Parts: sequence; structure tokens; C-alpha cells
Amino acid sequence: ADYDLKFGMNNGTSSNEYKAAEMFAKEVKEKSQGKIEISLYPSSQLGDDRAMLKQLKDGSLDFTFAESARFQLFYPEAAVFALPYVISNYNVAQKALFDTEFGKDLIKKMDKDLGVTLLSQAYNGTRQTTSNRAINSIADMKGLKLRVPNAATNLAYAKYVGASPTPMAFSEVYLALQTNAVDGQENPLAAVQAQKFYEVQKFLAMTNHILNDQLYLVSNETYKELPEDLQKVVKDAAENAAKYHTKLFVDGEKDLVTFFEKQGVKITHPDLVPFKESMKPYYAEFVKQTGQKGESALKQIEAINPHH
Ligand SMILES: O=C(CO)N[C@H]1[C@H]([C@H](O)[C@H](O)CO)O[C@](O)(C(=O)O)C[C@@H]1O
Repeated sequence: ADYDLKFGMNNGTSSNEYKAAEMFAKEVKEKSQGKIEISLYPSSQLGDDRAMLKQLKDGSLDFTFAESARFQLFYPEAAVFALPYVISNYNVAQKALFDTEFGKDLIKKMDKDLGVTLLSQAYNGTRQTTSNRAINSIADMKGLKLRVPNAATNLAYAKYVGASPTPMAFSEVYLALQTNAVDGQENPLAAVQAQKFYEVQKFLAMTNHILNDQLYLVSNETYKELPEDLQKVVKDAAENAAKYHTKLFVDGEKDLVTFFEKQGVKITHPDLVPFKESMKPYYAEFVKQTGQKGESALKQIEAINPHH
């Protein structure tokens, strides 16, 4: 094609993210009259999200996904998006990114500093905790060998609830669980399904601890080369795909508990009051480390009403 573009993904081929990326690619090919073709590179074949964000920066990869919270790697205050239990729901995630001074500034910095244009935002689910033994209460977290991604907010979730975290890339998790090198992991329901973690985890606890969005990102080096009509094709396709993407997650949060029960998983509902209480010293540490910018981002987010 005139523009042979590439979309790198950490997710695998059986995921919502992949389905939405397929929709995006098909729409772009059609509405560009075949001038743009977007090939898909899932399963972290190009590296993880941190790696793929670097590839968009240097222009060697055209599209990828990232969470708003992942930008805490560059702007520590952006950890606010994944401080456990701070963002209430997707409604708050959307307004936090687009409708706060903090979020509007973050989007500008991603462009100026990091070489990426934000095309759209989707919902990527609320993280829950799977394990090889029941989590009936916060006590069951104590000493649980909990795999986390290489992200400070997930490490802190594990630490503060009393678990023993082991960081590793998404691709390594299934084997870690299978072999009982670790006892559990935490991810939205849809990822537990996509990765078949349910094959290797007998229990699922509704910890409801971190809310993931998902950003459709394009390399500035690629977006600038597209004539403006093709920029619009890409943007409009990203927005259409993000709505579809969110709906896949919303619907699965209704449908997946019955799916996991049919696969033999036992679902628990621990009292979340002590989970939330346990984060109070973490929020204090966040404010100490990130200073007024962090206090301000928290204030801006805590002001958002979660009811549509
Ligand atoms: O790579 C991306 C891009 O948004 N997100 C990944 C996501 C992300 O890297 C973490 O939430 C940290 O921001 O981590 C996981 O949930 C995981 O490793 O458990 C996989 C998910 O695909």
C-alpha cells in the first residue's frame, strides 16, 4: 500500500484489544480507499508497551496502545490514574484525561515530549485478582506471591495489601501461574479470559482495585506524513474503534463471571473496606514523592462526579 503501517500490541489475538485493532485496521483500509494498510503485531513480538512507546517516539512503529497511567514513567503525578481505588469508574477516567487541566496538559506533553498523538480513549476493564487459593478477605493476601506488571502502581497495590509481588512481563504470566512459581496475578476479567489464566487459577476475587483505560496512539512521525484527509480517516476510525472496544469490555464484565464459573473457577467477594483502608498510607507516599503536582492531580480527579 502507499502507507504500509504497523500496529504493535502486548495483548494476544484472542483479546478485545485485538478485535478493536482489527476493526480500526479494516475501517482505515476501506475509508482510505486502500491507500493505508495497517498490519497487526500482537503478543509482544515487538516488545512490551514501554518498548513499543519508544518505537512510536522514534517513528519505527506507527500505532500502539497505552494506558493513561503508564505515563507515570515520565510524569510521576500521572500515577494518579492507577492509585488503587482513586479513579471510581470509566466515567471518571474519561473526564480525568480530557476534562481536567492535569489531563489536557498530559496529552500536550505526550505530543511534545514523547512523539505520540492521542487519537482516542477506550475502557480496558477493571482489574481483579486471581489466585491458586481463595481470597475471602484481605488476610488471604498476606504473603500471597502476586505477579504484577513492571509498573509502580501495581507493585504498590501488592505491597500495601500485604502480598509479596513478583514483577514480570505479560507474556511470562501464564507459565508462572501454571508452574506455581507465583500464586496469583491481577488483570481485568477480559484478560483472564484472553490469556486463559482460568486454566491455571482456580480462584477469582473481586478486588476492583485499578481501573484501566486504553489509548489509541499514533507516532507523530507517521501522523504528520498523512495528508489531512487521511489524518481524519485515521482519527475517525480510532474514535469508532474506541467505542466498540469499550462496549466489548462493558459487556464482558456482565457475561464473564458465568463463563469462569462454567470453567470451574470459584469467585469470591472479599470485603473491600480494608483493601481501601490499606491504600491510605500509599496515597500519602504518592503526595510526598510527587509534591504539589500530585496533590493537584488528586484534587482534580477527586472532584469529578462518577455519575453520568
Ligand atoms: O501493554 C499494554 C498497553 O496498554 N497494557 C498491558 C498492561 C500495562 O502494561 C500495565 O497495566 C501497566 O500500565 O499490563 C497488563 O495488564 C499486564 O501485564 O498484566 C497487560 C496489558 O496488555
